[PDB]
Amino acid sequence: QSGISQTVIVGPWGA
Amino acid sequence: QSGISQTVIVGPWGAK
Amino acid sequence: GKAFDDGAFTGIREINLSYNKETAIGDFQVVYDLNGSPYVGQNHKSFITGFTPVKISLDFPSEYIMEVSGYTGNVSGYVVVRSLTFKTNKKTYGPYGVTSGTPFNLPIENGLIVGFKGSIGYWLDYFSMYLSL
Amino acid sequence: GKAFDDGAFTGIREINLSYNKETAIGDFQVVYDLNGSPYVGQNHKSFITGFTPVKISLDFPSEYIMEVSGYTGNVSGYVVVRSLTFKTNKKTYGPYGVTSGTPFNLPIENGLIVGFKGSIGYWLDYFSMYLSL
Ligand SMILES: CO[C@@H]1O[C@H](CO)[C@H](O)[C@H](O[C@@H]2O[C@H](CO)[C@H](O)[C@H](O)[C@H]2O)[C@H]1O
Repeated sequence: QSGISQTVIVGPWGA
Repeated sequence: QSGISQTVIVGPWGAK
Repeated sequence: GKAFDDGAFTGIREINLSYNKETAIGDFQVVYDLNGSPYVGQNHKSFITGFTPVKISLDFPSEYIMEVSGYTGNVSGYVVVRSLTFKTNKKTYGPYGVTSGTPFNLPIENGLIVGFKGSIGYWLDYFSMYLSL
Repeated sequence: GKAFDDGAFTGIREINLSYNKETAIGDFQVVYDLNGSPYVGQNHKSFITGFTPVKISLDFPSEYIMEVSGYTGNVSGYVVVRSLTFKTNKKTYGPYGVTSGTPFNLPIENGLIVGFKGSIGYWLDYFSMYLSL
C-alpha cells in the first residue's frame, strides 16, 4: 500500500 | 443512512 | 425491455453475451467474482433468437477490463446498444454487433467495473456499470 | 500540451472554462468544495489567448453534475475537445464550443465528480474525472 488515498478515475476523453 | 452499502454507477448508455 | 440489475461484486471473471452482425446485442450474462468464488449471474435474455453467442473468459484477477465502448443506434425504431467492445489490460474483445450510430466509451484510469444493470427486450436497450476500487 | 491533475476534493462549486466556437475549449479551472469550504483550483490555461470565458456557478451542495458530455475534433491538426456540456440536477450549461466531431458522454447514476485531470496545449487535448461517493 502507500499512504496516498485513491479514488476511481474515468477517462480520458479527447484522445 | 440505511444498512445498504452504496457503489458508484455510471450510465446509462442507450435508450433514454 | 425487461429491466435487470445484478448489483455489485468483487470483480469480473467472464462475460457471456450474444450479438447479431446485422443488428445489435442480445443476451447478456456475467460470471462475477464474489470474495474469491465465481458468482454465476442470471442470464439476461433477449425476447428473440438468432444471436451468435460470445464467451469472454478473463484471466481473473490479473486480467481486468480497462475500457468499455460501443455504439447506440436505432434498430426497428428503438435506440439500442448496437455494439460493445471490452478492452482489458491484456487484449481487446470485440467489436461485437454493428459498429454504427452514436459512439460511447467509458475508459477507466483507476478502479474496476464490479457490476452491470440495464434492460433487454429484443436487444440490449441500455446499460450501466457499477464502479469501485 | 501541458498535463494537469487537480486530484480529488469533496465536490464542485464552480466551473470556469473558456472556448472559441471557431476552434475548441481553451482554459479550465474548477472551484472545488473541500470539507464544506471552497478550494480554488489551479487555472489551467491554453498556450494562446482570445477565448470567451464562461463561469458555471453551482448551487452547492444541492446542485451537482449528473452528466459531462462533449465533442472531439481536429483543429489545425490537433485532436482536441471542441465542445463541453455540463448537465446538473438543476439545469444544462452548454454546449460551449463547436458541436461537430465525435461525441462522448459520462452520465452518472450514483456518485460525484470530485476532480479533474487532463492536458491543455493550444486547446483542451483531453481530460479524465475523479468519481467518489
Ligand atoms: C419489439 O420489442 C422491443 O424491443 C426493444 C428493443 O430491444 C425495446 O425493449 C422495446 O421496449 C420498449 O423500449 C423502449 C426503448 O427505446 C421504451 O423503454 C419503451 O417504453 C419500451 O416498451 C421492446 O418492446
